[PDB]
Amino acid sequence: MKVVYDDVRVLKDIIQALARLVDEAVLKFKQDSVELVALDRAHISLISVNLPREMFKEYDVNDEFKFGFNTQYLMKILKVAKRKEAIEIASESPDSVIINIIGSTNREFNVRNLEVSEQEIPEINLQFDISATISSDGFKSAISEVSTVTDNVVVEGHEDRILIKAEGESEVEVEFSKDTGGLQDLEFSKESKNSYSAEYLDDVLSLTKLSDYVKISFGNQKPLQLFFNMEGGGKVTYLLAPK
Amino acid sequence: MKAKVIDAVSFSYILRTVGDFLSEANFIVTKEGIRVSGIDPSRVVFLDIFLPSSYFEGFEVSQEKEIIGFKLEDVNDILKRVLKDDTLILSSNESKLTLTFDGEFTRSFELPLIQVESTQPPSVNLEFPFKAQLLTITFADIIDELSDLGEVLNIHSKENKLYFEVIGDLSTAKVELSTDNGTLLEASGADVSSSYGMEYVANTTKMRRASDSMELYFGSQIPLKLRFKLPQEGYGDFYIAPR
Amino acid sequence: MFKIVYPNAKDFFSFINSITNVTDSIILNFTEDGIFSRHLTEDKVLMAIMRIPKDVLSEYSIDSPTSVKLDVSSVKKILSKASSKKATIELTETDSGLKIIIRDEKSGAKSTIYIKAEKGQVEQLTEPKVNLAVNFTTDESVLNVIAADVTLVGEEMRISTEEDKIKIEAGEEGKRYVAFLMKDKPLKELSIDTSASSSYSAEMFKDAVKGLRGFSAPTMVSFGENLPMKIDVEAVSGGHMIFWIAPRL
Repeated sequence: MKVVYDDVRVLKDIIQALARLVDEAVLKFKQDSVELVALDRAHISLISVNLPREMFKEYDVNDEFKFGFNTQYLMKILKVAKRKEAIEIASESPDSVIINIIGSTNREFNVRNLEVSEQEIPEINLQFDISATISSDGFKSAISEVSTVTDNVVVEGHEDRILIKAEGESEVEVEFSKDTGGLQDLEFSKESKNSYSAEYLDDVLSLTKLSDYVKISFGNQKPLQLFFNMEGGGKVTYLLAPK
Repeated sequence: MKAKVIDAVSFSYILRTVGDFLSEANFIVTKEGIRVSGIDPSRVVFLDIFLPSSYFEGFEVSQEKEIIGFKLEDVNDILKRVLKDDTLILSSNESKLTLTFDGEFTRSFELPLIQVESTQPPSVNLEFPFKAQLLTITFADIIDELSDLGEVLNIHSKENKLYFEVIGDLSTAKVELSTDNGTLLEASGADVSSSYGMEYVANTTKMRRASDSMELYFGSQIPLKLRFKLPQEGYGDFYIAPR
Repeated sequence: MFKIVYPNAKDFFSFINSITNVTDSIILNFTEDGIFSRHLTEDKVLMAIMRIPKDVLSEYSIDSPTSVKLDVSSVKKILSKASSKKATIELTETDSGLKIIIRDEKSGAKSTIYIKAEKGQVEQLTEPKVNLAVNFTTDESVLNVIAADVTLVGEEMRISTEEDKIKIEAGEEGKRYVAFLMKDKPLKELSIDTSASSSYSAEMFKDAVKGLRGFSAPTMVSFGENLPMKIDVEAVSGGHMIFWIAPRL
């Protein structure tokens, strides 16, 4: 089996979020997709990745292959690239993954495959009281701003606007409205207001580099969901449990 | 003595390198230029820098041989104050060495001379089974990329191809350098293999800023010689011992 | 009713950062002529003053000249995370204190910051009434070079006049530093009415020059024989950031 993706940076950006959520993970290379699903250390947040075969320059996968890895380690090897450079992942046996990072120099890594105990995460289908689409940069700025004074990020949902706010001894409110042009799309079905861990939201901020907009969905007594819709068809979904 | 180095910045990196290995040194000033040589405390690295008369402009001696002692930290401390496009006029007397920068405005720093042990110099004259000529950029790039992945650098050759490797129980990093590869300017010799302290080879990276071309020597159970070709037949030779 | 709108949020905080260098507590003054704030170090040697004339503000309203004391630590923290270019800044009076609101154009993100504040009566703005013979104008970058290599060699900077040249020396008999500045190498303007020499704290010069970051415009330095040094820059978007540095012995 062998894949080639033309820009390792993209993969860096996902793995960085992953590495902050979890010690070890497994990229499942499948026939028509490369999939990854990981509950965090503490089992509050779920990250799900889907990378369609259409995205890859080369894609030879016949059978499911599980690439188990030390997230932090995979991080190192992905960081080697600073310009846009291709990543090559191949395997001949179940025991070994060979990663090639191509630039002016070709960096080969013969990695010993990890068998990571993977649990059956029960499947979602949750209705959201609100889901709204704003800019990723905006969402980064928003969370960055608020986290500076609180580790409980309040997310508020209304018929015309979404607020990202802090409510402690400091009061900060970052508004994306329709009229402001900040709120690009609004799927409303009920007023919502809930709090979410700021440090979990910080782990995940690398994901904002994946797309121009982030679809964000939540509701009263429901989890926050970040949906990142990548060019080529990739999908990264982040599901955070509340306070 | 009085000497003017126009590329004051690039010069500065030569000394910044030396400081990693020595804490004190002498400029030995003769009619043919300035020489700086020493061995690191652990007696693994032996460095020999030669800056010919021609390397500087307006090179002027006062006597047959002049020995100027200095703490590297201090010289580097003042040298850290270089601005991008400015030149260095460095000149000496009996009491103090003075460094003068000349660009947007004239700036000079005075530094008292100190007595440095000189009288017992290590001699290195060895023949090497393998020799390669290489762009220093390509060299330093890979070493910087590798230095994070291990404490030992493993190097070897086969059929005039040059391999930098990092072996671990959990993964191995590998870089093939070759003529056809395009990475090597030249390469010849036997198929020999060796290993060297990664920390020591890494400090060497800076010379990137002082030299464009470079020579690499090694062999089974002998030193790695790194020759950094400098302007006007100058050289910064680094001998690092095997393991 | 009180309202302040300044055309550039980053520039506004370059002011705020400079006066809140050592304490996060700040007293802003809103008067007939505009906004001004002031800070002195506890040893009295470095004074930092911000001044924004009203004609530079987009929107300005006050019922009566007033002061506001606020802790700006938080606000400072969160705005550094406001990845923003050209954003405008508003401070409107709140029942409890202030209401800083920033708007980002590219994202649409209206971040409004609520901070508590105790209102008061105006401090009086005053300016050391003193005549400074030597004037040179240059660059925050030039000053930063000087501060950094002055602090490397010693604790005190000695600035003096020679022939059409400013001389800066620092250090003791062992390791001396000496710099000569002149017209177009690198000074933008230079005037010397009467020869003069003085000495200042390097640490204090370090800090005044640190407050010049975010001010790209020409910087004016003035001083005299055993007199204070004046450093003053006009923000691009308007308003003067000024420093006064007490002399020694």
